[PDB]
Amino acid sequence: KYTTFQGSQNFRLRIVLATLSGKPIKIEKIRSGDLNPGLKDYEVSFLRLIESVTNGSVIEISYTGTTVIYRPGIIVGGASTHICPSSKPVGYFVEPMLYLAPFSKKKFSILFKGITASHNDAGIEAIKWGLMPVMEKFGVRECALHTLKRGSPPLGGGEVHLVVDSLIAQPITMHEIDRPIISSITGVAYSTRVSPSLVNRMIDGAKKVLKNLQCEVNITADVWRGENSGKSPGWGITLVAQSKQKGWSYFAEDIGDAGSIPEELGEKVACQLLEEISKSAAVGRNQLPLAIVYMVIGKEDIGRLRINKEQIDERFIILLRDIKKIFNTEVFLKPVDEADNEDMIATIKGIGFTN
Amino acid sequence: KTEKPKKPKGRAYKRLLYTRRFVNVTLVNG
Amino acid sequence: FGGSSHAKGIVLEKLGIESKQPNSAIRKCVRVQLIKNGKKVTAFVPNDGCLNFVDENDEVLLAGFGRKGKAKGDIPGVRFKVVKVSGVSLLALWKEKKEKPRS
Amino acid sequence: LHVPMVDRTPEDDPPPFIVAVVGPPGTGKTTLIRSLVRRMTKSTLNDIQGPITVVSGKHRRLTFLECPADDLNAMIDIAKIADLVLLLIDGNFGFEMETMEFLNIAQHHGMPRVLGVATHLDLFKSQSTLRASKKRLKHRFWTEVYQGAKLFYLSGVINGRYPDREILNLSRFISVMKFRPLKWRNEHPYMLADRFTDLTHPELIETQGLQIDRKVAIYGYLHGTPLPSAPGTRVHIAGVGDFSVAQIEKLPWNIGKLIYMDNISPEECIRRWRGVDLEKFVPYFDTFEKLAKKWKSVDAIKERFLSYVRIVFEKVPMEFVKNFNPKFPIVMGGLLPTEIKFGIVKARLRRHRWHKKILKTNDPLVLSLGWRRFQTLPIYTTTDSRTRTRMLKYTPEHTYCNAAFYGPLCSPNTPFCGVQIVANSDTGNGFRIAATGIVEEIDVNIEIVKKLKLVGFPYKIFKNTAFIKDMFSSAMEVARFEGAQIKTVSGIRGEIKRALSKPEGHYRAAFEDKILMSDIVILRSWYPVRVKKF
RNA sequence: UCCAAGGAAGGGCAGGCGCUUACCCAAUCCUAAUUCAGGGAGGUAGUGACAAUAAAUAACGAUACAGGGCCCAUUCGGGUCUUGUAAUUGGAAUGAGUACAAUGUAAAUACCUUAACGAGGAACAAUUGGAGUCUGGUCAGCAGCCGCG
Repeated sequence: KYTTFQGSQNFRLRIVLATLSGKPIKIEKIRSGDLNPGLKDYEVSFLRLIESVTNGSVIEISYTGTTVIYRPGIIVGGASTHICPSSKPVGYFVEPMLYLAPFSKKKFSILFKGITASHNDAGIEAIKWGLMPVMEKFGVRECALHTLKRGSPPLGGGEVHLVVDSLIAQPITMHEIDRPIISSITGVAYSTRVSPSLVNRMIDGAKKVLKNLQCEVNITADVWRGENSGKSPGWGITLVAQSKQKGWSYFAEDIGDAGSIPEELGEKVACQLLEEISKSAAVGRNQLPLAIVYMVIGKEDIGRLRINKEQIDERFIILLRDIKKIFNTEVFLKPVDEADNEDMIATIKGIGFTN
Repeated sequence: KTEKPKKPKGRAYKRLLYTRRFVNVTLVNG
Repeated sequence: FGGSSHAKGIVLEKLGIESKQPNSAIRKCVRVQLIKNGKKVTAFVPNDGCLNFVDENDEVLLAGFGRKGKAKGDIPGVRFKVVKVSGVSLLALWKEKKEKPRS
Repeated sequence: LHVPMVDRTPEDDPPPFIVAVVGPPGTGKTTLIRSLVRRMTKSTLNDIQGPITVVSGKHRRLTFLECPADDLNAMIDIAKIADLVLLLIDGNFGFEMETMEFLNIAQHHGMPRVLGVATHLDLFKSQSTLRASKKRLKHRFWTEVYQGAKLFYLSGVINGRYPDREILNLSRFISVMKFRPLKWRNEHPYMLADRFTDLTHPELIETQGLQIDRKVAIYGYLHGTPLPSAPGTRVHIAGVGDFSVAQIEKLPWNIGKLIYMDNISPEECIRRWRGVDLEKFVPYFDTFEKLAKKWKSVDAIKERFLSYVRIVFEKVPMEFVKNFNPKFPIVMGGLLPTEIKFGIVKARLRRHRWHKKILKTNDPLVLSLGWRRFQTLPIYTTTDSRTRTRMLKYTPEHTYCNAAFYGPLCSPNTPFCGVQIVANSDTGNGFRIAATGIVEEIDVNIEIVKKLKLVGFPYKIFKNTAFIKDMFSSAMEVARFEGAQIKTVSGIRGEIKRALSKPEGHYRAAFEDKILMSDIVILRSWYPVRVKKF
């Protein structure tokens, strides 16, 4: 109620961190100057999802929608099913619920219906391959995303079953101070309602670019045909660079729309992937808030994450400012002793049960 | 802990047993 | 066992073992990791319940059953029994003759 | 293992060691304190200003605490923070059913190292029979309560008491033997007060009144996990209430600074440091011509493959100024997240040893949870089939309940002590111990069920063609429950057919046998009554 | 090690844990400025289930009610009836412990003795076990009818 925020900037993040913090917040003036003021459809529906997975929480919405009061409750969850609107895909809703996943008294078994792809939110295999082994690095033993059906834009028609089994009280402390060696590159190339050849043309679009390196590239052809392929046609491609010693990863995904080229799509995802390799020290910018948040809410000890100078953007700065506004926990960076790269080390006092 | 035994201690328990033994003995031999 | 008589250990969790006499009343089992060896050994607590006393995550003292292995009956393959939590000897907590420490 | 590890490292000589002298009011506790400090400072200081800082050199400084034996609160408050129990006993205790219940409090909340001290066994005993009585106490306490403590016997040399080798044995056991770690104590910041000053923002009509609270500066040393890390945190004052702190004082080109400087835009952080929203998860990249032509060659990642405090308060209100006193010791705690909340808590209980009553659900009970003492109505319930089908009226020797009540919530499942309150003139202990248990789990919005009983007594029954002679008087009731399933305590269910326009108890029903003539034919599952909130 | 800054000083020691130590020269002898007194010479108390030692927790009377009482073959059945429940109830006998005195006398502590007390079961408060086809309570899971743990 007293911790005040502005606009729709970081809406889901402040609801999630407000829930884990147990501190009531008040985000005001959301889209006051826009044409359709207040919350959108997906924001209201997401607040209904938070009302579903929690008990004792009270959310007040102003009649103009510009002012939102959030008092959280305890974390319960359970087995249910949510409908996603057409304005945002399912991965927009699978994105925040991974944060609250081990911290419940009952397992998260919620089925999801909605669109399974976009160009701005998270896809399926991005969450399955790029987030879930990384939360397995933080001490989660069993987590799984079960796609029953896929949905292409605009109509969608996908069902994904989200189940999280392992329940911990705080994350273990992480010490990642050295830049890992990537083992191999894999990926998924899927499609709905279309040819079994355009998948192979997307994988041609990957094989033109990733042929010069000395790691193996092994990408799976995934064609869905039938009722499992939803109502609309489409095709998507996702790439993951994996390191098998500690099991690190990087990913980049994109889908192809009507009239687009599959080979240029594959080259685009390949070049964004190598670009994400260059910009990195340990995790990707897509994996960055997961690691930062998981190191914040761990037990009371010092943890270290090796980050690169490219990964510090405005999103990271506003991220740590919001951590100081919510938990008041502060991270301090020390320059590494190497001169080959320009990395620096994140030092985190974990919160434990600090008030 | 139970309040069940009331039965005597030491010497008095051996006297009663002997008397009972003799009574039992009279029957079977006689 | 490693040949000795006892082993001191740590509760991880509390299972469920039931009975038929007098009716369906729960007889339970507990899960204890060995301190000295790391092997994970189950045990049984012979009494009316007494699951209530012990806790999750505390220090127990395991003990043999006395048959050279050879689980007693319809409890499935459980070979060891519990004597002391926190050094204060469950049977003494059973009557009322002690009160348990803080942990 | 790490909870003991956080405690010992900052602890050194200005953090004292906690020692309490607990005992009956009649015996010379104060004399033992004076002769004890007679060893520390040179030979002659026999004046009590307790609590005071006892500078016992640069190796280990200590602080000593006594509390009277009639105070109900601080007897509890001293028990959880201690590191050494020093008990003074008389030649007249041991089956005194009303003076020695605090032993159970120190038993349950965390026992430190304990001591028996016998002093009045010389004015009372004169013969060789004191040796068997001392060994009899060794059979009772403390050798039976803990194996590994020493029962001391000292001469009765009241005021005029010795400085000689016996308090070199006492200061041997004090000086040498250290403390065992207490688990839930060392996860909290907690501090004893030493000095106490009252700052009133000098005299005005907005300085004194009916409602005026002033700036209290309090002074002490730290214990446990560190409290000074941030201003404006929370705290508990024992006996008074929970508060926040206003201001705490402590007396024992760089991007990492520019990010926390919130007068700077983040593009000026990037701009100064060298040279848009998380609702888009997929990160920013440049154009396909720039990433494609830039990434025609892949050589750039070829290595990428194989102490003292001065604490400020705006509290407490004016009525506690009129409760000012010599410092009968006051301790500060620290509350945590998921414990500042309220909620319904489910906790396992049992009945207490050396207690002589039973506990109905309507008598409120005084509960000690961590640092907080709260009066709450303890509504009990039991399951009988791994699901609840009843509640109970008072917790017996027969069964041992699952108690539920509403107050502050406590997630980490702390041990749980329950005192029945008495007045200052009822027993000889300020409380008497009702029950003890553990917080089992936290659960808001739960609903107890009590199954009542509508009564029908059978007399002459057959299976299919079944009436009850005496069970009801309204026909429309049976018209509403004709779609239901009735019972008997024997266990052969029935299903009512039709009311048949006889509201006299007689009406036709169903049973899957013929219910017998020493049975009781009933109906189940009644109104799920609420929880008393207090 | 101390320092007033000139200088002055002790020899790295015992003792304890890890497996709380006091009193007295009354005797023996030694010394004595010695028929005085002294002795870190000497003598006298603290410490106790791995063990182990004796024996207390009751003894003797009396009456009215009452008997399908006990043993062997788990059996089918047979042999032998001397039995207990009631304060019905009464007098005996004692020391565990309470206490002057004296002996002991290193001054002296304990020990060898002792007048004075002191029982009808709440007593003056033994136990660790073991079985038992015994008595009780709302539990898979349900019908055409009767149940099971």
